[PDB]
Amino acid sequence: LDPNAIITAGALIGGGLIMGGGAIGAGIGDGIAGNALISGIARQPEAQGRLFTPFFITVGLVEAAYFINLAFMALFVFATPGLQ
Amino acid sequence: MEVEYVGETLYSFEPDPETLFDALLPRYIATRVYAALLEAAASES
Repeated sequence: LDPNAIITAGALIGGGLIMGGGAIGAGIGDGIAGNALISGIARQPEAQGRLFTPFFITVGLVEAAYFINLAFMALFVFATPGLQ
Repeated sequence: MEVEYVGETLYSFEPDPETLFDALLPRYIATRVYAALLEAAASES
């Protein structure tokens, strides 16, 4: 077997794991933050704007992490380290 | 006491509406008795 074939198979599996973890984290975190925001809206019609500030921060702390994974996925799949 | 209904941010109740209602109704009756006593005293004077 060509060693690069093994490298690429392992890289694809690693990238798949990275994406799976990132998507699970992003979905769960965004759902939880949105649940908080929706409950806050329901309690207070007029609290909407003041709640979007912290909410976005939460999203920023989640999506950012998710997108970080994306970068490394590419590094795994396209510029695979250890390729030879 | 009877109940009267009127057509017309929701309040937050701590711990829950039922316990507060139970703990407040006797207090309301005490308030009404006190008001009755005050009116009686004024009428007596």
